[PDB]
Amino acid sequence: KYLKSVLRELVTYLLFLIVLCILTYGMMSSNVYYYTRMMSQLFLDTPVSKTEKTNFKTLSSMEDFWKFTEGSLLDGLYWKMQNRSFIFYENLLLGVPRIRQLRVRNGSCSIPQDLRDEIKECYDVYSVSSEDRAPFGPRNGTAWIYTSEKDLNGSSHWGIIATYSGAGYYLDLSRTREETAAQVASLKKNVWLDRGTRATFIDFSVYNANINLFCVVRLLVEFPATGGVIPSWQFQPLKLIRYVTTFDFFLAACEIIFCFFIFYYVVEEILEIRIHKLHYFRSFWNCLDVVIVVLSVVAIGINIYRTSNVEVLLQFLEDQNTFPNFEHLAYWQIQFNNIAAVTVFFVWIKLFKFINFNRTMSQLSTTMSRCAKDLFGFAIMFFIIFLAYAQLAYLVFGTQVDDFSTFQECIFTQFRIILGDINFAEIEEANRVLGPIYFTTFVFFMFFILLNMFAAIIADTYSEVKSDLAQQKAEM
Amino acid sequence: AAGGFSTSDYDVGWESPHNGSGTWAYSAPDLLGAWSWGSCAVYDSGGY
Repeated sequence: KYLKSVLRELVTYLLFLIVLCILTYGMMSSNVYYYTRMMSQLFLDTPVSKTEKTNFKTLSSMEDFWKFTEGSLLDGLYWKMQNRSFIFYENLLLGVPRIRQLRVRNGSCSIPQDLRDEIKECYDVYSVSSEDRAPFGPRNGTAWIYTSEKDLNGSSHWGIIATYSGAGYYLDLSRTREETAAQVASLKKNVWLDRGTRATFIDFSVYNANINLFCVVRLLVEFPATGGVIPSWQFQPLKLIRYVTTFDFFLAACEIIFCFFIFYYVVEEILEIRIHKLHYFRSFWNCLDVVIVVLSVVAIGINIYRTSNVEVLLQFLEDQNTFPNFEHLAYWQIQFNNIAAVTVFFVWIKLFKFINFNRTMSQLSTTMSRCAKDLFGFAIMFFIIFLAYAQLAYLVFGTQVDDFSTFQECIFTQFRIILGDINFAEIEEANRVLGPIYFTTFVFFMFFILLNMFAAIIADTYSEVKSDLAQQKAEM
Repeated sequence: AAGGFSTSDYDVGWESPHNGSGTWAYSAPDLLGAWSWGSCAVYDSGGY
């Protein structure tokens, strides 16, 4: 037979692998990644000023951030209008930024009693219980009064440094570059990030009105209790405007087909394990299918839930007079990126599950390394002939064609002729003999004798692979 | 750079509905016969 047990399961597995590959390929954001890289280059590599040498990646003092906010950060981001937000007139930032400072409360530690005559107090690391809540210095408004974590749309994250919650002083930027610079100068003059601070952060959004990509950019700085601070930045490309045109329709159709295939596979594999041999886990073939189905279902559900609501972007675009709570959206985007990495791992697992015909993994390298040798040997003859013809054309048609003018251009001309972009108007006109002869001989020796030798080599390689497999695998 | 769609009535010129309905009424879409599917938008049979 081998038509229902050896021609369907393998074909279905191959189709599932193809669908997974298509779904993975339809998840690479090129423009968003380029925009994030450009923003990081204009921000992370931005120094303090023209004469200062304090960059985002070189945080060494409490005045590095203050000097950075007025300078290159005001040139690559706070560019004047033609006060809009467009440095090269093409990077349109979305909304306005916001600043937060999770500082240690006044008296966040204790001094020794034996040395109480000289030691006053200390400050601990950033944490939920180590975040200031009362005023810190002159607090006219919210510039030095910490906002509640629940009341300021903040929560613990537990990043690379500590679990900085939403507690801490909060402030909002302005709608003008000059006003933002003035506010930054006012905050730097006063005690905003004092010695009793533990962490700082800033959150902005980028729209780039020419490109449909609204992302968030969050910079952070961990001020350790042992002096100094370490800054960093992170870009979250979270968007929910995917449904645009025929490409979006194709992506949605592929997603629906993948969901239907997963449902069909679950239906087909949920009957032969219930009314049949159960508890099969260490079989390398029964647990793998169940794990793959469960992982696919979980990933599909997580992806669907990540885009449950799309009203955040619409609300931000309708009213852009403040900084929206984009931290939750950035966290969701980070979780989506982690899910995408997990889906790449699941695609690798599916490829492994497509290896049910094993033992053909490393016993054939000796033949591939011989086919490579044959191809390398062929490439020498092909290139010798090609350069001989190119030199002939360059010497004969050198001064009268505008196509065989320079030697570096004759090669491209012959390549285009090979691909089928022949002109043949000047070639015959520039020389009625040795013009047609060159073209005719070139075509005959490049499409009938030398291009058919490339195929014969691979034909022989395939035939010998088939022969040696059908010999050794079917002999012992 | 696109948003929602208008659905209300407006008088001669633009919005100033004085007596009843705007002289430029909405003319709600027909039950069947629409969806032109534009360059990068999808419309219906409704409109002024």
